[PDB]
Amino acid sequence: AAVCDICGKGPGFGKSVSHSHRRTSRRWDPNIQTVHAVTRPGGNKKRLNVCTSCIKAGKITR
Amino acid sequence: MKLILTADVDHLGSIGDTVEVKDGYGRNFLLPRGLAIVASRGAQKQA
Amino acid sequence: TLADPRDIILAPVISEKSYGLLDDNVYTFLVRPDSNKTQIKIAVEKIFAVKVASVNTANRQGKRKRTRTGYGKRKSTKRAIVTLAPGSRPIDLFG
RNA sequence: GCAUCUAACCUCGAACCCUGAAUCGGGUUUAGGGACAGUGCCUGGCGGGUAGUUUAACUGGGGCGGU
RNA sequence: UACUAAAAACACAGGUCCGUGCGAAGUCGCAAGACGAUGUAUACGGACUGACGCCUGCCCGGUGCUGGAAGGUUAAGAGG
RNA sequence: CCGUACCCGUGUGUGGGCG
RNA sequence: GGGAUGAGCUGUGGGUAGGGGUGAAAGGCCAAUCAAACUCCGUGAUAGCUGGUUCUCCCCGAAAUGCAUUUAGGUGCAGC
RNA sequence: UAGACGGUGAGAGCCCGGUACGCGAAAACCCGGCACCUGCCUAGUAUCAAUUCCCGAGUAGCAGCGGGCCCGUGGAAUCCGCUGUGAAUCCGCCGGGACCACCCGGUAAGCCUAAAUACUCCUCGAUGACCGAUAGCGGAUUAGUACCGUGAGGGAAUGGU
RNA sequence: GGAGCUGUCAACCGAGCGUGGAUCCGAGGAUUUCCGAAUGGGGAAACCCAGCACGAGUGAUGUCGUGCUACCCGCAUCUGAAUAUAUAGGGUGCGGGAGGGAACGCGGGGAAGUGAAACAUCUCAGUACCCGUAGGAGGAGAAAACAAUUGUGAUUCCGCAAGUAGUGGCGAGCGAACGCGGAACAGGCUAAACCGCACGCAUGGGUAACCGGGUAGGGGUUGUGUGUGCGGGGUUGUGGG
Ligand SMILES: [Mg+2]
Ligand SMILES: [Mg+2]
Ligand SMILES: [Mg+2]
Ligand SMILES: [Mg+2]
Ligand SMILES: [Mg+2]
Ligand SMILES: [Mg+2]
Ligand SMILES: [Mg+2]
Ligand SMILES: [Mg+2]
Ligand SMILES: [Mg+2]
Ligand SMILES: [Mg+2]
Ligand SMILES: [Mg+2]
Ligand SMILES: [Mg+2]
Ligand SMILES: [Mg+2]
Ligand SMILES: [Mg+2]
Ligand SMILES: [Mg+2]
Ligand SMILES: [Mg+2]
Ligand SMILES: [Mg+2]
Ligand SMILES: [Mg+2]
Ligand SMILES: [Mg+2]
Ligand SMILES: [Mg+2]
Ligand SMILES: [Mg+2]
Ligand SMILES: [Mg+2]
Ligand SMILES: [Mg+2]
Ligand SMILES: [Mg+2]
Ligand SMILES: [Mg+2]
Ligand SMILES: [Mg+2]
Ligand SMILES: [Mg+2]
Ligand SMILES: [Mg+2]
Ligand SMILES: [Mg+2]
Ligand SMILES: [Mg+2]
Ligand SMILES: [Mg+2]
Ligand SMILES: [Mg+2]
Ligand SMILES: [Mg+2]
Ligand SMILES: [Mg+2]
Ligand SMILES: [Mg+2]
Ligand SMILES: [Mg+2]
Ligand SMILES: [Mg+2]
Ligand SMILES: [Mg+2]
Ligand SMILES: [Mg+2]
Ligand SMILES: [Mg+2]
Ligand SMILES: [Mg+2]
Ligand SMILES: [Mg+2]
Ligand SMILES: [Mg+2]
Ligand SMILES: [Mg+2]
Ligand SMILES: [Mg+2]
Ligand SMILES: [Mg+2]
Ligand SMILES: [Mg+2]
Ligand SMILES: [Mg+2]
Ligand SMILES: [Mg+2]
Ligand SMILES: [Mg+2]
Ligand SMILES: [Mg+2]
Ligand SMILES: [Mg+2]
Ligand SMILES: [Mg+2]
Ligand SMILES: [Mg+2]
Ligand SMILES: [Mg+2]
Ligand SMILES: [Zn+2]
Repeated sequence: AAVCDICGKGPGFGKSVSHSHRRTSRRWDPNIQTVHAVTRPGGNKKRLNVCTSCIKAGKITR
Repeated sequence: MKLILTADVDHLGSIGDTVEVKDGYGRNFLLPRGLAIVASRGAQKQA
Repeated sequence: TLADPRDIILAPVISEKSYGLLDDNVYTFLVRPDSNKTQIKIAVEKIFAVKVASVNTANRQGKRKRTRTGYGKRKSTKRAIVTLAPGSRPIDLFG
């Protein structure tokens, strides 16, 4: 997964550049991690894939 | 982030005081189990 | 907005086979192509006030016809061949 | 570093529920694994598997030889 | 080898080697998923050989593959 | 169409039977 | 002439799609086309190569050499 | 105020349709006005003083890898993406082409905003030192038709008493 | 509007209509099969098969007519599995979306042939094409702007600046901006500080408060702090309550 379910952050598109400066397309995927998030304490878990930026923030709970 | 721990956590602190942990311990063990909360407004309630 | 059977039944077929069947009290009608035997039965029975023994239907493709601008098809038709009860009164078709 | 732990995370182990029909899916519980793995970013290696290409000219034809 | 080659070519049963301990290896897919297989090493995949008989000698230097990690070399990172 | 069938469904009667 | 109970033939319905498929392997076959189908589009591709380039008259009128060249049937400059 | 144009049996201002010009709309739609309606204001102002608080975050900055700017990474500024790290709220923060000091400028990480700009499937009205049936649209004609192709697609020819 | 008319290939007829105003022209409405986003379900598009409700019909099954019946999203209500809180899910009711359109817009993905007399950097070209998504336009837009000692003052677009500064296997090529002249001009709304109202959470009973401020008593615990909602207020760079 390369899309965050909270902030919608997706992959960027750019180039891998060789020493000969040949540039081929590649992606910069967000650091998407699976979380089992809860809405209220003790509640049912829901599987999301969110970026480590949202995990570092308080956007999700476990 | 800093957590005010409501419960008593061994070699981590007693009730009420604020203690800083390495952010994985807090959000994967302390917050889920109600042992601690994040310090935003609780200082005024404690004092 | 109320429907009636005089619009399910369009016209009688006029042909030598039509007359041959008229001799034995069997009448062939041009009917609306989307109709079925049962509404033909009810329709004839309440239009001509007769007892319909059986209705036989045949779908007939329109004739394809050459013309100076191209080929055109005639209407596709549906015959209903209606045989009345053995003793029910013949319908008066006026010709 | 090593070991242990479990709570992240993982399980195509099991049971239950959505489910009326479900070898899908999800959730709950459990049995394990477990901060490993996988994944993101960075990074070395390897890489005709694939791709784009290059691979000179002279020459008593061209190649070979020579230049 | 449709349409100039039917063969001595391919396949084959048999052989051997290598891989694979199981959503295996391999393969198709970015993934999920699928085939493998509703199979489980007497199985599956790849390679070469090619019924059967008698056999299959020497070389591990090169290049691969397998294993090992004492030391040399080295990227990012850290460091400063 | 004639002769003779078979299948599904519907309604109305009659008979006796089971509840 | 070969096979003709078989690794058989065949119908119907379906699946695999282009660097892909499928191939008892011939680079075979994938709609009479295949060492990468076809169609449209980029597109009026590009071609130092071949061909073609349409009325008239008047004046003058070459070159096929040198130098350099991934150059030698091209081109630049010189010469004319 | 009409000599635009076309038609009419051959070059028509006065024959016809018209043309200049002048009128014209039940209704619908558009436009505008008046009402009705809706919303805002009827309590603040000035000064003093600067003791206190306020200005939008996983953002900026920094590091890596890229993209984009004249800039093809270069000393690379400004801007954008992903990864990591990760602030401060004005005695802050950003820019002024590395950077530092000073000075100048501005207040990022919320949103909305007319006009000048682009376009013409389509509707009217004109126009052409544009074409005139091998031309002009492929199509004056059955025209995206016939026909060709399994299909995507390709695609004509044919006007004049 | 005013005498012809029943469209056209396209003649022939036939049969009629029209000053009691036809044909014809404008506007509004009515009808509007089936397919198609196609949406009751299915399907080889234009076909097949329904369910429900209400009517019609039959002696009754048959049959006919009219509505409704896809999925997803949002909102509002009911219920709340494993399992308790609950949630997932489910029921109902309202709304909305879907698809198409010649060009123009914005964001994203993104070739090659070609040029470099080869070719990979580079070019072609952010082109073709594709994806998403509009609107009558769009995007941009109200300074974290430029500029450089006096300054300009949102954006867009046009002309210059300029094939310049530069940038380039410094090759092929690529190529600004400052600023100037014009078209047109326009600026606003959002948090907190802080303040009331309601909800939830924590604390205490003469500790204290509190009951609009001052003056006295009375009540004699509903204050205070906080998170969540509603409002005010503020919205600025000469910094702004
Ligand atoms: Mg997703
Ligand atoms: Mg890009
Ligand atoms: Mg390129
Ligand atoms: Mg980040
Ligand atoms: Mg951390
Ligand atoms: Mg019969
Ligand atoms: Mg039949
Ligand atoms: Mg004929
Ligand atoms: Mg890693
Ligand atoms: Mg190659
Ligand atoms: Mg090339
Ligand atoms: Mg040569
Ligand atoms: Mg020679
Ligand atoms: Mg042959
Ligand atoms: Mg032969
Ligand atoms: Mg074998
Ligand atoms: Mg083995
Ligand atoms: Mg595998
Ligand atoms: Mg071998
Ligand atoms: Mg062999
Ligand atoms: Mg040997
Ligand atoms: Mg050895
Ligand atoms: Mg019979
Ligand atoms: Mg024979
Ligand atoms: Mg023989
Ligand atoms: Mg034989
Ligand atoms: Mg060969
Ligand atoms: Mg062929
Ligand atoms: Mg090719
Ligand atoms: Mg081009
Ligand atoms: Mg002469
Ligand atoms: Mg010359
Ligand atoms: Mg004239
Ligand atoms: Mg960066
Ligand atoms: Mg750059
Ligand atoms: Mg700000
Ligand atoms: Mg703002
Ligand atoms: Mg805007
Ligand atoms: Mg505008
Ligand atoms: Mg216009
Ligand atoms: Mg016009
Ligand atoms: Mg033509
Ligand atoms: Mg055909
Ligand atoms: Mg009319
Ligand atoms: Mg109308
Ligand atoms: Mg349907
Ligand atoms: Mg359907
Ligand atoms: Mg419950
Ligand atoms: Mg749309
Ligand atoms: Mg290229
Ligand atoms: Mg080239
Ligand atoms: Mg060339
Ligand atoms: Mg706009
Ligand atoms: Mg100006
Ligand atoms: Mg508020
Ligand atoms: Zn995120």
